[PDB]
Amino acid sequence: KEMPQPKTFGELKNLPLLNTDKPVQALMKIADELGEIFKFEAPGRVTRYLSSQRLIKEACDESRFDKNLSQALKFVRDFAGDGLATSWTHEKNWKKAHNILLPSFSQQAMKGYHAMMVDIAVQLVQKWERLNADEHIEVPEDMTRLTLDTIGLCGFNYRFNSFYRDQPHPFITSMVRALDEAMNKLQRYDENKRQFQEDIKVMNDLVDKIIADRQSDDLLTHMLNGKDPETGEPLDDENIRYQIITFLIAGHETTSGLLSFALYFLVKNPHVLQKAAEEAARVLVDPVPSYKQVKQLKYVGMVLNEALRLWPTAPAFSLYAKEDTVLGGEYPLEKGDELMVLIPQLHRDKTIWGDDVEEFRPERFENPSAIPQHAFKPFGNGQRACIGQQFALHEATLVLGMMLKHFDFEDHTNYELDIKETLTLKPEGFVVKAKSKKIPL
Amino acid sequence: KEMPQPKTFGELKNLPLLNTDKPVQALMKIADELGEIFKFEAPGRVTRYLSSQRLIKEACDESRFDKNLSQALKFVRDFAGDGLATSWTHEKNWKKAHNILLPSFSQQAMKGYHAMMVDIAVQLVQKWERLNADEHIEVPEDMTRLTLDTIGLCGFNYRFNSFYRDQPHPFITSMVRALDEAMNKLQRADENKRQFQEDIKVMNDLVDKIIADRGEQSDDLLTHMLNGKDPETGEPLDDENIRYQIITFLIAGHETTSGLLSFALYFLVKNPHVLQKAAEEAARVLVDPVPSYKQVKQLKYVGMVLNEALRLWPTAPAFSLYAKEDTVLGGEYPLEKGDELMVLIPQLHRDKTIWGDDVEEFRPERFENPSAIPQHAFKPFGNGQRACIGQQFALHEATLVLGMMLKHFDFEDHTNYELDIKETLTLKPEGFVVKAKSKKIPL
Ligand code: HEM
Ligand code: HEM
Repeated sequence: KEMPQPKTFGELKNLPLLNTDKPVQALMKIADELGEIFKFEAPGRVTRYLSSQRLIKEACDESRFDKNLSQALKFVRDFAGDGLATSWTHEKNWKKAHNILLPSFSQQAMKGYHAMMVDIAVQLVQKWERLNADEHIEVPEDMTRLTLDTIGLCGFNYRFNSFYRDQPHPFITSMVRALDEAMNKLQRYDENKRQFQEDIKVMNDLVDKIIADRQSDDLLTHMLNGKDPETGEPLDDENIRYQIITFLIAGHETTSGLLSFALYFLVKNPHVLQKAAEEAARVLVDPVPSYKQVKQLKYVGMVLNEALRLWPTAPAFSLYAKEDTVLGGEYPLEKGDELMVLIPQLHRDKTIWGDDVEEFRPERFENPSAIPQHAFKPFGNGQRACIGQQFALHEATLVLGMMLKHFDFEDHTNYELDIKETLTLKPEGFVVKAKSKKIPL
Repeated sequence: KEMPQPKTFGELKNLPLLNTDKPVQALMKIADELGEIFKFEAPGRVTRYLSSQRLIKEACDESRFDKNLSQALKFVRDFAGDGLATSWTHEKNWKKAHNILLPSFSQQAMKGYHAMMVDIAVQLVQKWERLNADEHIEVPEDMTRLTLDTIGLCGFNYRFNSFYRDQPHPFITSMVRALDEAMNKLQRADENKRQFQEDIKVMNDLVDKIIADRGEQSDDLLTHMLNGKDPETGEPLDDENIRYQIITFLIAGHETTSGLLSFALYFLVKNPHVLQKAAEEAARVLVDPVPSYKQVKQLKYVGMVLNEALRLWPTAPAFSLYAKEDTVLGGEYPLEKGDELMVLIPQLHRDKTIWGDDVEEFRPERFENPSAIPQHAFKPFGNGQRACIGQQFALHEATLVLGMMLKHFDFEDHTNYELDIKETLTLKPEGFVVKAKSKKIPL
């Protein structure tokens, strides 16, 4: 009944607890101390961080809870607008864009994106096989190059050409700076605000240009010509730009974190890497992986799911109670009461996964049916779950599969996991050396 | 390319090779001679026995191979029906029961079964401490008493009370004779069939009775079967499949597990250093009169002992696969769609390229770090979504029971028992007997 709350800071309540560069990990440590639920108060806001499958499975009841816009999401809404990720479920443009865009993210739609995913994946592999001796790989940097280019290419046939740059594409640099500003205001300026609007313009001008410029096999085509079966309406141009902005953000950084964490856990667990590398070798018998071969990379997918278990790169989502309801039979919630699902802690729930929750064990996902309901939520929940899950997973499986096929990897620095936090998670400074297996493409 | 084939018998092809009392061990010797793969032909059937991890890791690719119903399983299907073990993956009742029953077999659901496992384990321990001096233990017999009662109690809140009997429960004798007829039917070209139907009825009537008897809510498999709804179809199991699952879980829940404990204890008394190390772990971990669930999980070496026992003698010694599509096995054995494979698990577990030269030695330390074992090298519980749903059940039960056995008794191989592996559809060390000197630790 009496809900635990972490230390307060006078009138600031718990807000300064987020005044840290690693708020998710700070929240997880708080979850370690306080348990499955703790109240988090900030000036003018109360939320509850859920960390157990017991409570989160109720929070995932869409008849009782709907997606809430966290303060993080509300600030991403400043440039993602009513894009899919920053729109409320009851906003007409969410279900509209949902129905319009869901066929473009089906498992069957991955077949159309596969070639362009390979295009970028080949560029990644070519970059690494072209490295000189003793040179190392900046993993999250290269994973972001790949995921950004993959969503750019697969999403609206735009080549960010990140592998031709060291300084990222002006869109990416503005987007990150905006996202950073979006995060800074959570734990918080006319220079910041003008820069924010300028970064908004840099993002929007690119996007808005390409909409006017444009049949490719991409998300933009479906956005330009797709009609919502419900309303019969297509997305208007302002929402299409918001979706592109949404897909550029939501399409790259969580996926690059996944690949970065996956490779980190692989090089930290050589036996797991060996299983994954040997599967990659046995399955990817062609110079270019086919869609079906990527689907055949069962273990690589398990590696990715386990990476998503330990470090879900979109580490939280927010919910609000649609009506008065009792959470877990002991925590009464009033209509509109907010919940935060602390996904990394949920994925460390000892009652679901056993005691070895901190161990990287892909075999937890041999049989996905075995995972209890709502125990594994790296892609969110219900109709507001990640529309790009199959995209992210297909890309990450394809890329990780090719990486393991073509290179032996060395944790040459004995890298100490340092998880940099934006709105997503990434192992900062994670570097490896890759010894090419000299398998041509 | 050209697949080896063992000796043939004219029109019977290789079938008379299975007309033997130890067909698995016969197949292992054949695998010893012919290697990682051999074609096995019988009238109206061709299959291929795989024995190397190299080929079995491909056979375990669920995108290429799905569980096949071996002729044994096809005959067990006569009374296990479309229960989980004898149903095809594409049968609606498989995925239904799969999704419905997986929560009842989670490692977290083992916590709910633990007390009833202890209930039976304590009965086993008290039976042995109540033996008089110089009296011996019939090991597989008592392991079957325990595993049958544990699945009976944990599965459907039914007490077979096997420790109150010398002649096993009428269900078991009917079940064994059914399995006997099912196994004997492999070599079949009216009294046998009438007896077979009667044994089915003995099983069905009891099972159906408890289903009809069961509105008490127990913490068992039967509750999940009666109230569980498949999240996919939204459907519960109907009563005809629930009866098949109980029959399935009664068969699949005890004898393979009892064989494990029987083989485990066999290898322990045959390896006193392994026994002492496991016994010392039991003493260090089982500090309470009744083992807790967490203490069982801490019996790491006991768990390694069981895995090594499952390595040498996987008590469900084979499973069958069929090629979902045309595919090439090992880059040299082209398979047509529907082509059958048998995974000869004991031979797989003797793959020198995986385990080293000492594959016949009982060395639980092989399992110190399970991560080190390559994929599909150790398959005592089958493969993929068709793997043993009760693996964690069997292992928790066996670890708990073996842990308590090692805590409470010093064991003597007083006959210097010569391993004689009885073959039904499972493996057990027939006639394996020990003496237990009680350590006089109360419960
Ligand atoms: C490993 C990679 C990814 C992870 C971990 C991830 C995670 C998530 C999570 C947790 C949510 C729910 C957020 C919330 O409820 O507030 C979400 C939603 C979303 N994601 Fe992802 N995502 C990934 C990749 C992608 C990709 C590749 C795309 C696009 C191509 C994408 C687009 C979206 C969109 C549009 C939504 C909002 C869906 C809606 O509400 O209708 N994501 N994602
Ligand atoms: C050491 C003990 C055990 C061993 C070695 C073992 C082994 C196996 C193997 C190899 C399979 C796959 C057979 C095939 O693919 O044709 C299997 C399946 C199965 N086992 Fe076990 N098992 C054991 C204990 C148990 C227990 C304790 C239960 C129930 C509580 C159980 C219930 C089942 C079921 C229902 C299946 C079929 C699963 C499915 O196809 O969905 N087994 N077992």
